[PDB]
Amino acid sequence: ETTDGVYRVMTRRLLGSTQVGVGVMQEGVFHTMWHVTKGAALRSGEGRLDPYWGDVKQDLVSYCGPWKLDAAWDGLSEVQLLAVPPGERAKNIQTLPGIFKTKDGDIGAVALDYPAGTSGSPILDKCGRVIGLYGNGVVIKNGSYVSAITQG
Amino acid sequence: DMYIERAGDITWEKDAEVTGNSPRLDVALDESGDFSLV
Ligand SMILES: N=C(N)N[C@@H]1CCCCNC(=O)[C@H](CCCCN)NC(=O)[C@H](CCCCN)NC(=O)CCNC(=O)CNC(=O)CNC1=O
Repeated sequence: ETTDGVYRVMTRRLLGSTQVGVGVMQEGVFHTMWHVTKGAALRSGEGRLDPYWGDVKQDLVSYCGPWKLDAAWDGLSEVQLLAVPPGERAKNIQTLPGIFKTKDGDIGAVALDYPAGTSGSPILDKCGRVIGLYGNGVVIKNGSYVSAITQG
Repeated sequence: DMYIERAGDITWEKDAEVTGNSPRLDVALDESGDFSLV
């Protein structure tokens, strides 16, 4: 089971079937955020997917191959968060990203709040390319969420 | 163990709900991959 697309990452270790995160299958590689799997192996039906690359500081992890997602926010246009919340169908949310300004540079940020298990849902540009993964962000004064557009 | 199930294609939807603002924030990324407001 390796066709391109967005996938839910489920676990059976707690009560019932829990969704801990989301991932993107592209070019035979499965992309997600480190804190979702924390590097653990994943089942895809009969087959098993094993970690290939990971980086806790980037909060990213690849499976069955090197990271393949290289599209980047253009810093002007709006983008779409293909959010996949636990128990609910995929939903596209258009927005204009903000900016995380850091010592080492600026990264796009999306001010959309979703359940913890939404970690890893892809972010797309107008041409459909995945520009990053939603999940690694901060909490501001009001108390809601701003996620980076985490790209590998 | 964990497992994955497919949830859809990666597509831009022309009739999508627009929302969310665009803040400019000063943040720091520590060695453990956690962002913090600065
Ligand atoms: N908290 C708001 N408003 N939104 C998020 C949206 C969904 C989140 C998906 N990403 C995640 O979970 C990652 C996992 C950890 C990644 C570490 N690299 N964590 C986060 O990125 C942040 C921001 C890092 C803190 C910075 N010092 N940590 C929190 O947010 C804790 C607050 N905890 C509650 O608020 C109680 N639980 C909830 O509110 C459920 N929804 C949320 O946590």
